[PDB]
Amino acid sequence: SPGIWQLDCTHLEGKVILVAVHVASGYIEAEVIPAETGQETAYFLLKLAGRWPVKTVHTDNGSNFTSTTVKAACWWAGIKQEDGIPYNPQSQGVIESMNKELKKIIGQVRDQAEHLKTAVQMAVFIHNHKRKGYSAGERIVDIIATDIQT
Amino acid sequence: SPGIWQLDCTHLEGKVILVAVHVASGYIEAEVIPAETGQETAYFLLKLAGRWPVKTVHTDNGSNFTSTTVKAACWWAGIKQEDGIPYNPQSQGVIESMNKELKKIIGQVRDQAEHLKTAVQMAVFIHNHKRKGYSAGERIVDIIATDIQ
Ligand SMILES: NCCCCC(=O)N[C@H]1Cc2ccccc2[C@H]1Cc1ccc2c(c1C(=O)O)OC[C@H](CCC(=O)O)O2
Ligand SMILES: NCCCCC(=O)N[C@H]1Cc2ccccc2[C@H]1Cc1ccc2c(c1C(=O)O)OC[C@H](CCC(=O)O)O2
Repeated sequence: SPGIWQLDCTHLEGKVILVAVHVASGYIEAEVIPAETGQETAYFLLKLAGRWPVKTVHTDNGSNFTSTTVKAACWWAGIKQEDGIPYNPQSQGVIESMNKELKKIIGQVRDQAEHLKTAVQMAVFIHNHKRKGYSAGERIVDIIATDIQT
Repeated sequence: SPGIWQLDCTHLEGKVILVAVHVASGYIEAEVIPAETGQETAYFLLKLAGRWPVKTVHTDNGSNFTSTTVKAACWWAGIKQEDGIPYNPQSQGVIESMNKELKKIIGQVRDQAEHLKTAVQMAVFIHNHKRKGYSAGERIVDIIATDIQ
């Protein structure tokens, strides 16, 4: 569970926002890309795994699950690539709510940035720092630190 | 000390590699950019601060220290922007050694990637996972977790 991440792809302003969610904490990293390709997803996962101890990734769709480039990145970075089938049905809704929340924050900051990518990173910041009382950023660190002492 | 980061800019293949080092752990994040501008540096810091609790950044040079865009990003993200003057002189050498190490790793992986940016991220991965025995990734998490409690 400390190593489990979920991929999530959402759309805004004719562009694609690719999100990785650390399932146990709600912590996220995100990027804007022109379109969701295997190459973009692979590069995104490589970055993520160099930054956090990513053991398992629930991929966001079948094309990324199948993609030989995504598979090569997962092999390179030591990531187990799994499907993202919500056998647990509350998973869909949690992701849906996060996309709506992220888009709301993006709208609240949108005017402060000339480019969408900046607004997205501002939203990542606000999301990870928001105290719910611990923040997502605090929860991911504690979960992984606990796991290292083990 | 858990919140202190250092910016570092190095060059390879006619491009610029921008690095942020978490001083207490040796943990890094890095990106390739065409050139080091205030705008690039500002965006890089915004990303970094959304991901880790960045309290203080020792900027890598006077142009980024002065840059109004870098200052605006630091204000936005709640970062104290300081100079990066190595009043402690072993700081220069530690950064110098890391740049040489990173470039060595980049060379060892260079053939596995079509683009420099990929090789740089592979080097970030290898650097942060390397056991020296804890890894830099393990050290940053422990330092920050200790601080939260
Ligand atoms: N006429 C002067 C207006 C000054 C406006 C001004 O300083 N805003 C601050 C507010 C603010 C708040 C947080 C972070 C950055 C910023 C700055 C905005 C900014 C900076 C770098 C960027 C940006 C943009 C953007 O505006 O989105 O876009 C992506 C780009 C990608 C990397 C590259 O390509 O370099 O880096
Ligand atoms: N002819 C078939 C050859 C297939 C080669 C092949 O699968 N290599 C793996 C090995 C490997 C190992 C780790 C991570 C990725 C990869 C892949 C390489 C790769 C993927 C995405 C990229 C890449 C490159 C690159 O090669 O550097 O470059 C940056 C780009 C940036 C985001 C964008 O622009 O989309 O994303």
